Amino acid sequence: SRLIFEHQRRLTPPTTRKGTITIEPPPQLPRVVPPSLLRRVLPMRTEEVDAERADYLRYLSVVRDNVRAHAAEQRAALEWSHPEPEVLATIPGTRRQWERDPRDRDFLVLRAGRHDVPLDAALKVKDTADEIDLEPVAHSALRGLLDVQRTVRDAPTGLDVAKLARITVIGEADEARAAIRAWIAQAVTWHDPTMLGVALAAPDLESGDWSWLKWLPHVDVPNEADGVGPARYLTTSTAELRERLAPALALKHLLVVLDDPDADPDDIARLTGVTVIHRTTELPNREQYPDPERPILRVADGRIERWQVWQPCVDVADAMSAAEAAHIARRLSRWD
Amino acid sequence: MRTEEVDAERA
Repeated sequence: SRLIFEHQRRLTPPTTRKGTITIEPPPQLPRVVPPSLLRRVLPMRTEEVDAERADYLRYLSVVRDNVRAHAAEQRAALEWSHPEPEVLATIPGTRRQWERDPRDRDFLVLRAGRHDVPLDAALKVKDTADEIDLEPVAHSALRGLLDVQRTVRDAPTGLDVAKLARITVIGEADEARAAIRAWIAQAVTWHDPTMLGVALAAPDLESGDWSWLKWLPHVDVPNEADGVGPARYLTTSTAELRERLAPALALKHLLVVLDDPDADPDDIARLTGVTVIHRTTELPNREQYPDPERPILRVADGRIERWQVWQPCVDVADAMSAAEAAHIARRLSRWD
Repeated sequence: MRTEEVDAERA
């Protein structure tokens, strides 16, 4: 039926030099004496302080070059590990489909879109003086460098679903399913069937919607035939999905999406690695200072906004269509 | 030492 995969080792992207870049502080605003014109009509004046300003701005150009190199390496790694959701149809044929080991620093981390990754380099000045007033053009340039270069521009972020354990999206009826489909295709493209599996609860499941999980080899269990599909975790009842999952849930990771806002959401947990996905109708208004794990996400036209007391967290969303993910799963089903 | 410099220092 299926073909065979051989787990060749992952290629290595050019890693980010995660260090501590230090900038020397600006000079100390030296008091120029007014030139005392009797020694000015004859031809520490302004020339020495201007030459020292030019020296500091040369040094600031050098450290701006270094910071831009760090940001280029970071965006190169993030574009190697999270491609735009059209490239990953060409992935599952070549030697880079089941590539993300749990030892690599990207594992069970999913692309939601492109926004401002905060530049994991340090950018720490060694300002040690006790509020000595700085030079008004050197310190202005350093303050202009530490605020627009410390945030990388629109770069592929990560919805790390190894440490959230509940992805309860809210929003529209099918526009939330776009983002769910997008990062669930991102999940099933990069990681092995034996390293994670995927499960579904849905009322109208085999109807041109979520039926594209028909071909996913991650919906399997070991040693059960069930006619055509191996296990077919996609069902219509969440409790029947749980008893379908009860030997599988007691580490092979899991990703359980639910389509019903009602019909006992989160009746599986509350587990110890199983992370569930849910779509709810409407928001909580006064959630009690929400945890770093289990967040709230509302899908706008192109924004995936988080809940923090609106902290949009994605500037442009990644929205996969239905037949696109159908083609991803159809190319994926050949290999195992 | 100019008096202008110590005046700026006083200020």
